[PDB]
Amino acid sequence: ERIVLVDNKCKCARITSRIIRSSEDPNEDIVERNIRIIVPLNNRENISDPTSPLRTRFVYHLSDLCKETCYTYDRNKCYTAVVPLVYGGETKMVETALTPDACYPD
Amino acid sequence: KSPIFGPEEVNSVEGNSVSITCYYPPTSVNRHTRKYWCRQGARGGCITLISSEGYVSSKYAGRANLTNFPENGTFVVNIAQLSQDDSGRYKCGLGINSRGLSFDVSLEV
Amino acid sequence: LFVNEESTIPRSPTVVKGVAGGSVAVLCPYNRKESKSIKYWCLWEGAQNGRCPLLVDSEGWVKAQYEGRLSLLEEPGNGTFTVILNQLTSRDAGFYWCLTNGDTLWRTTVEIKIIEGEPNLKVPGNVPCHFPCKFSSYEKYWCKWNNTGCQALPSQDEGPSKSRLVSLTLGWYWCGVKQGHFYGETAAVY
Amino acid sequence: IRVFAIPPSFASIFLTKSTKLTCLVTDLTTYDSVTISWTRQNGEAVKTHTNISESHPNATFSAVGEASICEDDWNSGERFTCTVTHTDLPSPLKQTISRPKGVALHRPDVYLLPPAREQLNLRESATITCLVTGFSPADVFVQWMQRGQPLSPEKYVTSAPMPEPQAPGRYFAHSILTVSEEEWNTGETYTCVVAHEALPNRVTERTVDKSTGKPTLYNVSLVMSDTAGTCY
Amino acid sequence: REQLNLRESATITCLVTGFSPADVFVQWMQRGQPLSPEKYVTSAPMPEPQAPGRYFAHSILTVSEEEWNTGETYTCVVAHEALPNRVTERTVDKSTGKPTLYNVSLVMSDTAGTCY
Amino acid sequence: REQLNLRESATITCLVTGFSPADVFVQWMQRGQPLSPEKYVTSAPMPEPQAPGRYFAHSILTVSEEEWNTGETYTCVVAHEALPNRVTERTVDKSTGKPTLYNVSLVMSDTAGTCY
Amino acid sequence: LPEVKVEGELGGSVTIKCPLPEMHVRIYLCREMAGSGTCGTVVSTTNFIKAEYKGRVTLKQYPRKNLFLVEVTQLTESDSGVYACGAGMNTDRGKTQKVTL
Amino acid sequence: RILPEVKVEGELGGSVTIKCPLPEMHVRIYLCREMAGSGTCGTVVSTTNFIKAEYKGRVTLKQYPRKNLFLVEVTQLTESDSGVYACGAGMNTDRGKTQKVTL
Ligand SMILES: *[C@@H]1O[C@H](CO)[C@@H](O[C@@H]2O[C@H](CO)[C@@H](O)[C@H](O)[C@H]2NC(C)=O)[C@H](O)[C@H]1NC(C)=O
Ligand SMILES: *[C@@H]1O[C@H](CO)[C@@H](O)[C@H](O)[C@H]1NC(C)=O
Ligand SMILES: *[C@@H]1O[C@H](CO)[C@@H](O)[C@H](O)[C@H]1NC(C)=O
Repeated sequence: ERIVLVDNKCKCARITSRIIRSSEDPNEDIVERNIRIIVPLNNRENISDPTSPLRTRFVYHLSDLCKETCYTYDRNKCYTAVVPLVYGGETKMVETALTPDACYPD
Repeated sequence: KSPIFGPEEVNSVEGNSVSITCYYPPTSVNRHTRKYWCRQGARGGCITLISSEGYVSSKYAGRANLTNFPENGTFVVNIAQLSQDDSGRYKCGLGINSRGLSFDVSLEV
Repeated sequence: LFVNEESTIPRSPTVVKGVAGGSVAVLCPYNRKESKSIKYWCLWEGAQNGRCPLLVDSEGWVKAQYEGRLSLLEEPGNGTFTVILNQLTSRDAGFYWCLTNGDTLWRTTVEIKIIEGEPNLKVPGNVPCHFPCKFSSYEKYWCKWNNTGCQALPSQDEGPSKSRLVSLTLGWYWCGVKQGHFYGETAAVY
Repeated sequence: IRVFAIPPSFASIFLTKSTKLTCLVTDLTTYDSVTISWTRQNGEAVKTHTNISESHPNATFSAVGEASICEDDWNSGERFTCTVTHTDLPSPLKQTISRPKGVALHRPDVYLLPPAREQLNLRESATITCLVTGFSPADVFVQWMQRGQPLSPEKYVTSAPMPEPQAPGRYFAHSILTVSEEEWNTGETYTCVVAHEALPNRVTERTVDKSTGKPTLYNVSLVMSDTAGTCY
Repeated sequence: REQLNLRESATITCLVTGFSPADVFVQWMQRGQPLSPEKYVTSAPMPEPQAPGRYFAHSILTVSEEEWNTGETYTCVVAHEALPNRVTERTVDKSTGKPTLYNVSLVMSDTAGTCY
Repeated sequence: REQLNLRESATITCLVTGFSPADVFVQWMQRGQPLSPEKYVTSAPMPEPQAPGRYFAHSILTVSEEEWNTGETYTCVVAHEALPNRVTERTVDKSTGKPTLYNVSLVMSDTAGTCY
Repeated sequence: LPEVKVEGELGGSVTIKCPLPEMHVRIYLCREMAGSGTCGTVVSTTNFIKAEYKGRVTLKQYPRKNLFLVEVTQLTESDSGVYACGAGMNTDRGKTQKVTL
Repeated sequence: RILPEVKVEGELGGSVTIKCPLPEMHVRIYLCREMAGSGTCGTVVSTTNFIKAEYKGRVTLKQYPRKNLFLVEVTQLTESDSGVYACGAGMNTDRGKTQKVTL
């Protein structure tokens, strides 16, 4: 019966609404709001930059989500970075896969 | 909810192998993430009994197999040497155990 | 049956209701991977029997009442197409299926709710044609109707003129608006 | 006999998808087949009024220059004249269709207000109110549609647009739709639609249902995990 | 809330329904004293479409949008020859809704997990 | 709170104060329907201690505790010459005071699997 | 988010420049509300002007390079807030052209 | 938030007179006195017959409807560390304050 207002995978913010029918009458049904937020707690400030400092302050403004820095990797999105891999003399910039499950070429 | 689908309820006699096929939406992520067959323990979350990434438990050692068919969009877990102990609530799914994306299979021997 | 709520099938306009004597446009999605073999296009007999009647096919065979007044025109090539049906008869109200004999057989269904009203383009030739200035932002065009392939032929090719018109100064013919990639409504002249 | 100039508003033309120009001429004399026509300045004098009330009992015997014409004229929509050719009227006259600057053109703001809790407690009926502010130049058809099905005009009642005291040019309007309390309790969407000239697509469907009003309960959950970070 | 977010103005609406003689007369009193008729606009009575002799009327009083967030009151007084003692007062405040209770619940566990 | 705990009854009090002319009239209405004069008892106007020329008078409506729980309205309407419309109405129900209670929970190393 | 630092005397007037995305749905100037901490509109794309700032400000639209200009005729030394311009229905978080005086 | 500061320095012999703006909408007025770190200004005098204990006897109020002002006079004015002596109208006291006054 939940009406999923929003599901933001950039911030793990899911808002659903439900009219719970406690009593068996009208005007006693509680309209709810089920905000669910998952805090990374180990993700960096710059999700696509591994070496950025750890993120400690998490701001969530429920208007910017109802309608940009992300907090959590989206599992369907391929996140990659560039790393120098020097082997021999030949330093080469290579495309490292931050999320390896989602970054397989089709 | 989870788009994973499987047998809501398997059943069999002891000493007979069972095959449980779970369907997942075919995408690159779903095709390349970890496929896990866990047992919902009475108090405590899943203990992963077998995984697509070569893991098999204390038990399911030589009794079980877990094959991934990305083209079909499925994965099939085969459990041989079934016993009365191997009855309860299991989950088959993708990714992390404590994470949702799964389906509940009630196995009774 | 278990219906996945995370589907790769894109949205299809469930109803494309149109003006009697006018035309419609039905964009039917198909699997991009596998290209078409036969773009069958059907009707419904009932909610139980419902044997669909392939109005048109990739070969170009058309039914009795839609002989002429119906076409299928592949493009938008990128994994969909556009079957058209001008000359707004009422009886045509119902459900139409975008069959293909590829692999994943989605038989996408579209509801055609016909409503009588003002026709957006002008009448029957011999060669009148007319589409409203608001609808005219595109490029009102003419095609010489062939069940095999629609081919555009000269007519009054100017600005709004009474608005469109048809001239073949020296059969079944079409005088319709085109978006380019996609296509707008039709016009039936003789 | 009388002459008046009025341009068809956007509310009428949207309903028709065309324009029915009219030069109000009533109280005519007992002359059959009145040859009075709305005459455009461009030369496109309209046809004689088709199916005029030839013998209706009213002593006025109205014969208006109204006729059915194309929409392109109001797609242009410049100033239009009116010349009346009537035997009993010898005075030449031209009237230019006041809608020129038409005050201004502001975008109406639509707000849908759900029923008050008190009338729901009364247990008989509920009234959802659709209120449009701004309203630069009058012009608005308001329709009430539920589940994509336009509801009966009897249920919803609109209002004659009155001005704003915050700006004389501005115009607001209201439309109340009444239903049984049970229908609103069930959860049906009943969302009202506004049609204005200012409208970008020339329509709005602002929104409301029981379970989208102010919430009474909030269980925010904030799960914190050191190995979350990849949002399923 | 929609219009409130605009942060420009606030519109309050007395809506009066069921009065049969249809000579009803709304009036707004805010801060115990009547407000000048410039602010509030009252529509003429119109027939009740859903019934017979009952009519209806609005009265929308517009106000500074932050006044509404100020925490005012704006009473409205339908006075009409049919109410028991001829006047009926209603009041609306920013907190006029029945109290909302929160339920924040912070799971600082690293086991107990979520549900897709 | 004591009367509610006893659960036998409850006494809502309308305290009219500061009105200079002695005569005043208080009557108690429910759901727009005036209540029977037996239920409410109104005190005679008595001079206020700190106000020399201004008086005060209570009015007590006795209602069952269950009626108070079934969150009702009980307005108390007062009529005086000095009032603008010669009457003012004040309403208080069971939910008039409550101020939103945050029920903050704090799951820490706990299980049940329960999804979150 | 830049904040122009303007000064003027009691009679000194200040002009404010803000971007115009050509959306024209709503472009506005917002004084900082220090009494509550949010943002309150003073001028927008529909005539609403604050009572305290009654007829002392005006807006100008330029398509040459998309100017929205706020011109203040008078100035009563009242400490001008953070005149943060923005766009859209949402005033509070539509902020962009930050200006302080 | 208009802030006149009358700052009458007569101390014991001073008789401070402050004219605060007045709506003239027959609403009651009051002269707030910001109570020691409460934030809730307590009313010294008002249209209501209330006068504070400390400011009793010496505080008086006079009307200027045509001039749109209300003049509050502390005659004795004996020193009492004067904080913002806000004057404001309305049934609500702290919210309805308009003009601050420092003495
Ligand atoms: C860290 O954050 C910035 C945004 O705050 C972004 O950096 C750019 O994004 C591209 C994406 O591939 C990077 O590859 C570019 O190197 C970045 N531009 C620059 C400065 O090169 C991205 O989020 C992260 N980029 C970093 C810091 O490497
Ligand atoms: C808060 O109140 C709810 C409602 O009864 C209660 O069930 C819940 O357990 C309480 N919240 C907690 C868990 O603190
Ligand atoms: C929020 O409260 C509702 C009460 O109906 C409950 O069903 C739901 O489980 C709660 N949320 C969570 C995450 O438990």
